[PDB]
Amino acid sequence: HPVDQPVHNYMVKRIHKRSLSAAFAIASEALSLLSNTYVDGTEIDSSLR
Amino acid sequence: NTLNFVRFLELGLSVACICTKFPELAYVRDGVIQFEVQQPMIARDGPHP
Repeated sequence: HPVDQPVHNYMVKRIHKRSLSAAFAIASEALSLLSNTYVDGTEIDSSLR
Repeated sequence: NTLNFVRFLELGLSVACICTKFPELAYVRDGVIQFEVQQPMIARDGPHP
């Protein structure tokens, strides 16, 4: 009974958009110690770093 | 002109203080410092109260 005909569907999906953000406070003191450690040498206390 | 410049050591200044240096900083507000004794006393009395 020749009546059949396969069908193919074509759905497309959108991507949407999300994000996550947070704050991370640096104390003047922590970035303080930071500044010397980038140039760590005989100076700049190691226990401090 | 140059604002007047010959150095750290040419008359008489360093005993408002004594020292110890203090580089590593970043930890105190009203911490400690000590010693461990006290002030003269008792061999004039009666057989005192």
